[PDB]
Amino acid sequence: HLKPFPPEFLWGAASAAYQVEGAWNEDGKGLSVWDVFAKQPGRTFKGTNGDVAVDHYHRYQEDVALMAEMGLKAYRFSVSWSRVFPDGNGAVNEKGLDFYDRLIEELRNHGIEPIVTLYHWDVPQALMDAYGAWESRRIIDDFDRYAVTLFQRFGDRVKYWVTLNEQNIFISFGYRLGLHPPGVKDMKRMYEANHIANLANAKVIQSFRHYVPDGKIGPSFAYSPMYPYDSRPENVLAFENAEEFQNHWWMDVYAWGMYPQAAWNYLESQGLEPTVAPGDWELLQAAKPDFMGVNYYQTTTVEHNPPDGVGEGVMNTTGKKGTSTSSGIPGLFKTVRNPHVDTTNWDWAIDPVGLRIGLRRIANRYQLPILITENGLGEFDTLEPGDIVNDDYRIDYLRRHVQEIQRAITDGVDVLGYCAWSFTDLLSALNGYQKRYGFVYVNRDDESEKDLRRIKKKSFYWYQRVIETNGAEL
Amino acid sequence: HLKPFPPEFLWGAASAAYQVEGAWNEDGKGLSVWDVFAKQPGRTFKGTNGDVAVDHYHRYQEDVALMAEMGLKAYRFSVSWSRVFPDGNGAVNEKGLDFYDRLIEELRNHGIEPIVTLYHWDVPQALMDAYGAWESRRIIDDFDRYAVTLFQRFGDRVKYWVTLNEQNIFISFGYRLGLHPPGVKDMKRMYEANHIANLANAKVIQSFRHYVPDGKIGPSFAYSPMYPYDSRPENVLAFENAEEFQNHWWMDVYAWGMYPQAAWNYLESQGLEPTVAPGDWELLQAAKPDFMGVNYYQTTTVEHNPPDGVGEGVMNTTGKKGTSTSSGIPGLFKTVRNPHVDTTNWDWAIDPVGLRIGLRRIANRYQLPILITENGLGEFDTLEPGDIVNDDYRIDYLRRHVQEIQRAITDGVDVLGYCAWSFTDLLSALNGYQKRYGFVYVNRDDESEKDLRRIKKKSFYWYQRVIETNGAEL
Ligand SMILES: O=P(O)(O)OC[C@H]1O[C@@H](O[C@H]2[C@H](O)[C@@H](O)[C@H](O)O[C@@H]2CO)[C@H](O)[C@@H](O)[C@@H]1O
Ligand SMILES: O=P(O)(O)OC[C@H]1O[C@@H](O[C@H]2[C@H](O)[C@@H](O)[C@H](O)O[C@@H]2CO)[C@H](O)[C@@H](O)[C@@H]1O
Repeated sequence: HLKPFPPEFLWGAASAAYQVEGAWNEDGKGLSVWDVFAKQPGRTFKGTNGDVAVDHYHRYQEDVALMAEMGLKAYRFSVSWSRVFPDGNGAVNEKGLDFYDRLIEELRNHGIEPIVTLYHWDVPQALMDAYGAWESRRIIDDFDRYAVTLFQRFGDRVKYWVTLNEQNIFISFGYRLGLHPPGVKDMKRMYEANHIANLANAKVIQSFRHYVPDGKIGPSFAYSPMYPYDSRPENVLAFENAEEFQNHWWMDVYAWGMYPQAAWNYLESQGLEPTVAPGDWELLQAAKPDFMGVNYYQTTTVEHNPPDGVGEGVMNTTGKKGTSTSSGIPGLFKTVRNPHVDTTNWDWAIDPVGLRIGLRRIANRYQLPILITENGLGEFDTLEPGDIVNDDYRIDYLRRHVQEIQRAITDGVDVLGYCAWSFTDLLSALNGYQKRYGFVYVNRDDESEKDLRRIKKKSFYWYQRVIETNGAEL
Repeated sequence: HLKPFPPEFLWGAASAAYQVEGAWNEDGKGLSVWDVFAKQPGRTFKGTNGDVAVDHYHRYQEDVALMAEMGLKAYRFSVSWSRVFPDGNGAVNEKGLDFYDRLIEELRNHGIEPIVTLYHWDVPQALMDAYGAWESRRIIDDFDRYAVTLFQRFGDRVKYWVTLNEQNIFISFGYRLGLHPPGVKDMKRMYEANHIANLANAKVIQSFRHYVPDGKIGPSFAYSPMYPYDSRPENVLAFENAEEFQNHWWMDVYAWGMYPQAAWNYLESQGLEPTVAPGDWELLQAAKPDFMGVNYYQTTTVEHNPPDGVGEGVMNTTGKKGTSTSSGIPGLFKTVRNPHVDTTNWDWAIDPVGLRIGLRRIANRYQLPILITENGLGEFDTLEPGDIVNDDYRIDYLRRHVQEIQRAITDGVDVLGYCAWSFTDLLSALNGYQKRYGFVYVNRDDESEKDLRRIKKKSFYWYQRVIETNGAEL
């Protein structure tokens, strides 16, 4: 017997400010690092950027009406820091807060629970110029001031808050792979910026307990659970290292306020461990979250990697299947194709059982409730005559993942909700507009901006029925 | 660059009372459950039992002299409860305490650290008769009385203490497989007795903090780290279940005082979860150990097991290689031979890297120091003319495991010591005398006690050199 989804289950969908809003220079908004980064040639797919995105800043009423038609119980969005503090610090921009006030009111007036995400990668460029943004401890108080501003203005109406969305992605991509701003390839700087982000996460959670005492808050982690390739002891050891280096390194800090020791010792041997100040451990250990946010898309299978072995591999940002290659850390592990699952056209593994596994691992290690803040299928969609988008492939992916959530709940995992990525089509930061995730098709591609009109996909009606039956009919 | 073994690393060897002592009915000793069980027809290999064993009770001076010749830093032995309390909970048998006093004095006069193990499976039969031994809460205070008796008598001379040795074995074999006393095959009773054993462990650790404030104490867990067979999601999920049900089920309670939730829910769903009394969780959570004791011999590889699938399999107690078959829990997991490691003639996997993995897992999950309380190769030995025993196979096994301990220490695992099983040959409870583990061969077999003479094997001199070089020459 499978348990039902709890009556309070938050059936959601999600977006991110830079990928959805547009209005990049309106109403006093400052430049974010992504405004500046995406305009540099070669940084994004076909030069696509968020100047207009899908224009949700001007069309939020239409989009929320579509959410209400679908019956969404929750909508997770991120607030653009540079709309609220165009400088990062300094004077608050009332016009920026007013947009999110109007958005939250539109959501509440349609019975949709807002889930406010504080940070999705868009620190104001002014803070990068002033002091290197996440590489300086000055960002802890500046981020805290920004968060407290939002807590005071919206805490009366927003129960659920996410602090840093995918810190492991914006840190690793920004400082190890050089694919996100600041475009750095320096592991020492990566772990320093990462430690400061950990302190910022902890500081704002502490502030949240003061300003929103009955709210619920947590970071959201981009979780690819690791698998060993097989039972060869060296491959299981590679899995132990991969899970600790890629996943425990973040979630142990979020849950326990401690870095895992083997990873710490390895980094220390390379001279890469972060600088620790007196009080750091105390602050990190005291900032217990109400839930672990989880962005899940795929598992990763790993195998042994000799000391002279694989480092950085090829990443698929074109949609040409089979173009990704193995990446790893010499001496510890490297990725390998999992022969037992299929992949998307961007070589992302399709592994719904892996979501049950990841939920089980988090509950087993940390005993935390989980809010699934992102999950979805990025794929090409075709607009057929009659405003028909037959995205059965997206329905299939979503169905199987939701089925596995129900099994994890039956296993005893406390899952608060499920936010599909994404509500409407939106900009993929590095993959352009053709890698679509929405329930709602948006009419543009990478060449032609067209009119951005909204068209309900077949998956829209499928998820409408999911919510209508509280997940009993998948 | 491997880090050295720490200077005071406890190079040890180990035994257990019923398996080594003999003198089963001397000097006032009462019956243990193993005295009675092993004399039931069909319960042990060739009807072997511990009436005489290798007669360490009378020959302990000779054996300790051999330990001193080897240069052992530590000797781990177990105290026979039925020598100290012949009826389990009445008046103390001073002759019983006096034997362990003489033993401890002999060890300390030769510079060997005693490591006292309170319980290696030999609860007095009188407590089984009176109330069913571990199945009754009465055993908590009776075990506590016995433990405090030893703490008061020996706490001045014994720093390192082990509480329950392989609770997961004596409980699961006693109550699920029916292969140990009391011969029960009932999962509900198994988890009830297990819960009471957990409370007994917690109670005596609490007592230890009062009576031996400067000592170190921990339980010892029979740890077979689980591997998934491959990266098929269903097999990784089976590994998640196997690791939780077989390993976290015990070690989470020892380290955190809490059972893992997914396993608890499954047992609850079958009406198998233990009865919990007011105060149980507070006691279990309060009894933090100084170390996790680890008895390691092999890893276990698992795969998906359907609801109609494999239950109990064939267990090899004969030394005829290849006679074991898969065991598991229908719906959760089943074992499968690991094609990437060799096995002994008793079908135990030889996986030294698995020891590094297991040590890494305990440090990663619990941040506890580890005392390796047992590790060894059980194999046939041949006595060659001139009293020579060339057990290069045992040297190879021990060398490779000690090498992996050093890698684990380099990774940052705090390993306090390493006790090889066993110092002399001794009785295997279910496999007789031919499944030998000793550094010291004992001249007897399953048919005759012969003269019980002690003969140093080649591995004796190998380990002597290991100790002399503090593990720098393996
Ligand atoms: O738009 P994408 O690249 O297809 O990503 C989908 C959403 O997932 C998050 O980012 C990805 C990241 O880009 C990957 O490189 C990494 O491997 O995993 C995370 C998935 O957690 C972002 O939350 C979002 O902006 C993406 O749209
Ligand atoms: O004498 P054995 O059966 O060869 O075992 C040697 C030592 O290992 C522990 O028992 C085994 C147990 O008998 C196995 O059936 C089980 O699978 O695992 C443990 C291994 O930890 C005994 O507790 C140990 O003290 C034996 O003397």
